[PDB]
Amino acid sequence: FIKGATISYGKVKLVIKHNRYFVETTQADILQMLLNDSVIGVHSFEIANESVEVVKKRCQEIDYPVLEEYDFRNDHRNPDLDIDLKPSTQIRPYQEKSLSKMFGNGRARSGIIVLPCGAGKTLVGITAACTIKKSVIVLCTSSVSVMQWRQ
Amino acid sequence: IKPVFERFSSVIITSGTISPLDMYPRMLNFKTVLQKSYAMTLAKKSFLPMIITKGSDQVAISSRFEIRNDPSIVRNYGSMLVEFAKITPDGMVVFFPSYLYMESIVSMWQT
Amino acid sequence: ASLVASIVEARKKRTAKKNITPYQRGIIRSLILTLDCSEAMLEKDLRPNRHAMIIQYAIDFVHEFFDQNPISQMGIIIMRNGLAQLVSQVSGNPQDHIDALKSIRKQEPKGNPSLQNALEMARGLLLPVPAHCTREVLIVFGSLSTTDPGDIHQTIDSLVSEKIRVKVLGLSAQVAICKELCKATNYGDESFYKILLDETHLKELFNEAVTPLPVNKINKGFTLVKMGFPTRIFEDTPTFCSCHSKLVYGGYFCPNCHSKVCSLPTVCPCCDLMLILSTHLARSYHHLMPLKTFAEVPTTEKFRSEDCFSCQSRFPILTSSRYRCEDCKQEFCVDCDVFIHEILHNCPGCESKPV
Ligand SMILES: [Zn+2]
Ligand SMILES: [Zn+2]
Ligand SMILES: [Zn+2]
Ligand SMILES: [Zn+2]
Repeated sequence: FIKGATISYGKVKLVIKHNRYFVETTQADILQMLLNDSVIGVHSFEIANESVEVVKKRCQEIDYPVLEEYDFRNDHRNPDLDIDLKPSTQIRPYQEKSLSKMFGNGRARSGIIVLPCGAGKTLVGITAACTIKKSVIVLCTSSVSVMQWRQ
Repeated sequence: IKPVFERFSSVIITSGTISPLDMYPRMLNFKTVLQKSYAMTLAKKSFLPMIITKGSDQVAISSRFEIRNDPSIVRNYGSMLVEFAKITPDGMVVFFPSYLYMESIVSMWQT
Repeated sequence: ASLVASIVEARKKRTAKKNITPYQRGIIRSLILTLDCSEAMLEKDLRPNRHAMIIQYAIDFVHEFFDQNPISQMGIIIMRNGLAQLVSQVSGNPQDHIDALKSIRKQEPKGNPSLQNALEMARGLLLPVPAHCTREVLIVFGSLSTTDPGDIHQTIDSLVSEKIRVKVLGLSAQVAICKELCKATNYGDESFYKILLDETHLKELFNEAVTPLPVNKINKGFTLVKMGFPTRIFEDTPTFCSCHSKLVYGGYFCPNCHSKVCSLPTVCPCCDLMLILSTHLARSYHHLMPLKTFAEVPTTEKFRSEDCFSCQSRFPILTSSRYRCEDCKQEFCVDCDVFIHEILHNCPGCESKPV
């Protein structure tokens, strides 16, 4: 089961070249497996950018998963937002481990983090933004709450 | 110290914590016929040196003449002061590079 | 290497205990137990409380001292909130000290120490003490500071003039004033000021501190004491005691005034003489002649017997646990040797050895 849980990691990569999803691969070797699947439509090509959501599912069944690990420092094109914090804030070690989760390589691994209520999840997100240091937006389906996270 | 050198041949120089030795024949135009250093062959260690680069809050600490009036690092410094004040049996001394800065920090500390 | 480490730690303990000497030690003792209800002993670094294990270990020390030194009398001074207090003076009755101890257990400890006040009224408590009655005070302290109404050094010199030896047991670490106290109190010796490291070492300090202390030639007190045993009479009537005036079925007679008392070892209340039994004097002959340590023979030699001379169990081989009494030349096991040295007061191998 662990042996069959071996993926083509680092082998499919979507890059957003200024709101343009270019689905690169690390090699032409991935392309010969990928062309066997025909739902779609080093080497990138045209994909309907809404259909990326469904073909991520489709490549999960055909077991070549894409990774999202942002080289923000190598993406000089997007303007950086160099914003720091105060030394008076104290990061708890589980929040430090959570920051180590997407920064095993330093590239921004995209994913899910769920924490208990009142755990300073706002402060963890503020720390994550202050170490990402790029253009960034915050979303939540309410108003009173959204203005108090702004505060 | 030149007329001391040409007045006396047996000029013998020693100190406690003079380390290293080589810049002293640079700053003073002289040489020694021999020079070395000595460390004690103590049984077990009874002086305990360690370098603290951070408080218990893990905040980097310094006493530079620009960032000397940084109240967060000041609060860290007094957390250290509290924790040694709670545990000091007999005597304890703190030094700083500059007496005006001492008076400034102790003034706001008393405040 | 576990047995090797045990052997070398037993060697270090044996080097500490090599001075087995028949010193004349303090037998007629008068004790003051200085205790503190200060806010430093409220700290929950000790579980459940510093004051908690102070209460239980003090109860244990009260029992151990009344057993090992029954003829002595011991007093209790409590420090609490800037002025020390007295809850138990020197008595042959442990029950009063135990009731005061559990009263302190029921109450809360809080305050700040005044060691000069504690020493001054301890001095006044030891003021009507006879010369043969040795004056000793035990000190516990959970802090690093003490404000005092006047200077301590005149008190120090005055208590040195009152011929007192005092042990001090601190909580955190060594304090220079208490070190100087034990120094000047104990003729330059500073083995009397010891600090614990945990509760096991703390209990070991208690078990050491129950024992009497050897006395010097220079503070000579060579005299006689006018002693007399009472006579127990199992009487057939409820009869008044001299002290508490209550009707008791049986009891003792005074050797002179024929009055009865509730308990032993106590002085007479009427003709005012110390009334003990042979048990109380019998309690310290193992102090009067000690038991020297036993020669742990090595496994290289051939042995006279390969089983224990006393408990009759076979000896093991890597190391040789055959421990030979030099007064008897019979090897014993480690279990029997430790038990005999901790409890027994005669070598049955020396009973086997004819003189
Ligand atoms: Zn009575
Ligand atoms: Zn009588
Ligand atoms: Zn045995
Ligand atoms: Zn023997």
